[PDB]
Amino acid sequence: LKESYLEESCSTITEGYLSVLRTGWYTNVFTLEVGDVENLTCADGPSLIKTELDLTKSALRELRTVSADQLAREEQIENP
Amino acid sequence: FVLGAIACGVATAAAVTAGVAIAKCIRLESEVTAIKNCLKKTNECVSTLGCGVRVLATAVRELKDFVSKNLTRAINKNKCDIPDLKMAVSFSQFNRRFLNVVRQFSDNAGITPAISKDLMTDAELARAISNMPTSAGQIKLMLENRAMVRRKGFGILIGVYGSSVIYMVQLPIFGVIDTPCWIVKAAPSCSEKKGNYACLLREDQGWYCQNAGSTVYYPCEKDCETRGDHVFCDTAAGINVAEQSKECNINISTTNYPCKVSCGRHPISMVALSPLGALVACYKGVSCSIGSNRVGIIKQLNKGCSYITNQDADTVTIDNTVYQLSKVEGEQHVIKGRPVSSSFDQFNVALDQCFE
Ligand SMILES: *[C@@H]1O[C@H](CO)[C@@H](O)[C@H](O)[C@H]1NC(C)=O
Ligand SMILES: *[C@@H]1O[C@H](CO)[C@@H](O)[C@H](O)[C@H]1NC(C)=O
Repeated sequence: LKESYLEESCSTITEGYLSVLRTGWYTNVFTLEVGDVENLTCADGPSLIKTELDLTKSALRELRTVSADQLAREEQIENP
Repeated sequence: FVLGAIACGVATAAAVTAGVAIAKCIRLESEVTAIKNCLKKTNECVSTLGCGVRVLATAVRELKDFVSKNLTRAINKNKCDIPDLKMAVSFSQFNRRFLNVVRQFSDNAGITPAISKDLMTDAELARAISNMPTSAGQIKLMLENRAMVRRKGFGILIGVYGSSVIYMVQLPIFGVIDTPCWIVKAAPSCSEKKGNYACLLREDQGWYCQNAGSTVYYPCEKDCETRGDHVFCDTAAGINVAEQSKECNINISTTNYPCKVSCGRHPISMVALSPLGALVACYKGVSCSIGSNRVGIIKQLNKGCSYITNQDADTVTIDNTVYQLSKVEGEQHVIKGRPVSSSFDQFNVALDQCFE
C-alpha cells in the first residue's frame, strides 16, 4: 500500500487496495427438522434423557414466542 | 446536507429491510409449503419464490432422524432413566445445533448479527457460495474468505411449523473483485491568529473504488473493512462520483472539480487513524502526544496538523484517549505544501466559496 499525507489539506490517501464489493444477497433457507419431540414424555423422574428432552421441548416452545415477537418488530422495521 | 454525517447506518438498514421483505415472502403459506415440498425427496433445493427471489433450500434432519429411529423406540413405556449411555450422549450431541440456533435467535429477537456455525456449517457455507450468481474468481475468493462471508451475512427467523424450524440466511455475494480502491481520511486544518481560528476540512473522506470505468464513493468508512490488501465493501450506500474528483487529492484548489470542504472558525481537535499512520489535529484546549510501548512517552506534539507514521510511534494520545497505531508497513509519502487554511461558517461547499 501507498499512503500519501497531503500537507495542503490535512488529509491522507492510501492506495493499493483490491476491491471485494458486495453486489447482492444470496438467500439460503433452512428447515431444521426436530422430529415429534413434543409427543414424548418421561414419567420416571430425573434422568439425562429427561433433561435433554426438556431442553428440546423448552427450546421449541420458546422459539414459537420469539417468532411472534419478531412479527411486531418487523412491523417497526417497515412501518415505524 | 452533509454526506459523512448521514451515510452511516444506511447500508445496514438496507440489508435488514431487504432481508425482512424476503422473509415476509417466505412466510406465506404457499411459499412455505412449496419449499417444504421441494425438500421432500432431497436435502438441498433451488427454487424461485412467487415474488421472484431465488433461494437455496436446505434440510437439516439429523435430530429428527435420531428422534425417529433411536430415541422413540428406546423410550417405549415413557421411561427415560434407561441404562443406555450412548443414547443420552447421542441425544446431547444431536440437539446442540438446534439449541444453539434457538439461543442465537432468541437473544437477537429473530435477526442475528452474523452467520454462526449453528446457522450454517462450513460445509453448508461452501455449498451456498457455490450456488451464487457470480464467476469462478469471486467464488474462489469467497471460499478463501469464509470468515468475512460469515461476518457480513445474517439470519432471520421465518417461524416454527410443526417440528420444523424454518429460517433464512442472507449471504453476501461479492460479485466484483480486485478493482483499484483507496481510502481518504481528513482532519481539520486550521490557522491561528489573534486567538481566532480559520479552519478547513475535507468533506469527501471515505472509500473509493474504481469499478467498470466509473468511480464509486462509500461515505461511511464502516461499510468497508480491510483484510491485508483486500477491502471488503458493502455497495448499498455507494454513490457515483466524477473521475475528476480524485484531483482533490493532489490539488484541492483545482478548477476541474468543486472539491467539497467545510470551512469555519470552530476547530475540533481529533485523531484520524489511517492505514499506515495517523493524522493528528491538535489545537488549544486539548493536549496530544505520541509514545512507544517500551520507552514511555516520545514527545508532545505541536499544535496544528501532524502526520505520524505507524513507525514513528506505536501510540498516539489526545487528552486521555489512546489510539494504537497500525503495525502494517508500506510506502509513506508526505506531499509537501502550504496549508490552504493559512490562506484564509460554511458546510459541504466548493472550496472557492470559502474565499469570497
Ligand atoms: C439408530 O438406529 C439406526 C437403525 O435403526 C442405526 O443405524 C443407528 O446407528 C442408530 N443411531 C444411534 C445413535 O444409535
Ligand atoms: C491547482 O488548480 C488551480 C486552478 O485549477 C491552479 O491555479 C493551481 O496552480 C493548481 N495547483 C497545482 C499545484 O497544480
